Amino acid sequence: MVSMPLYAVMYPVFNELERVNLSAAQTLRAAFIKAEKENPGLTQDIIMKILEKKSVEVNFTESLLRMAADDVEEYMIERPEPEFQDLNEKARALKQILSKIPDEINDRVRFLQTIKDIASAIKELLDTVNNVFKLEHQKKEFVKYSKSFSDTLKTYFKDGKAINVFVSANRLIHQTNLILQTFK
Amino acid sequence: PGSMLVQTLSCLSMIITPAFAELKQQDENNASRNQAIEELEKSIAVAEAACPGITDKMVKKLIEKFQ
Repeated sequence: MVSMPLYAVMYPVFNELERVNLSAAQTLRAAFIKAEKENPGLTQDIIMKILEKKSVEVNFTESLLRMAADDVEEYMIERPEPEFQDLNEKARALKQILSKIPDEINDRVRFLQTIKDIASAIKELLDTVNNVFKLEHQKKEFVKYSKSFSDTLKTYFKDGKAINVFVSANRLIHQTNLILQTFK
Repeated sequence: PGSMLVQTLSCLSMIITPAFAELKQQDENNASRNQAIEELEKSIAVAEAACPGITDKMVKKLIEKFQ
């Protein structure tokens, strides 16, 4: 894996740069991969600093969450077995729902619905993983970050700080992608 | 030709260099981080030499993702 900001934000940019010049684009991609590999968290700093220098005013992690529902091709499963097709569908659903959080969190009714939707999606994703099994480390990690998201919700309903919910949602998306990659 | 104007207007000189300088200023004593940053800028420069304007496009698409 690479860091979430890298594959979710920078990777699609690199792909679009390929039609301009493949060599230079590959250079950019490899360079960013190496820089993030050496010092994790750096890609986020770069992106935020560039957004700052261009006076784009939006919260980084919120926007990250907004754009985080798309497939990462190099991680995705394209297998004819029912279990893996189900895996892809459930994972996709979870990522989409989690991505809808910034749009729904300022309306308490909607958000209260979103929580139920998320619980459902997580339940189904777990079901699907179990169906695949018939490894457990990645399942345990996923359960841990699901639980972490739940606890984060518990804290949110107390202090009202949505940014933490955005963070937890992002981490759960990353873990979903990790499930995808590990089962690949 | 318009050599100086082109590179002066490119996001390499306009955005990348200062941004990276500041990124170093965030942790000026972190050697490996600063070296990663330097190598990264060097590679971005290689890419720009290979295809003028590509840094402009990288930046523009980048912010187009965040709007």
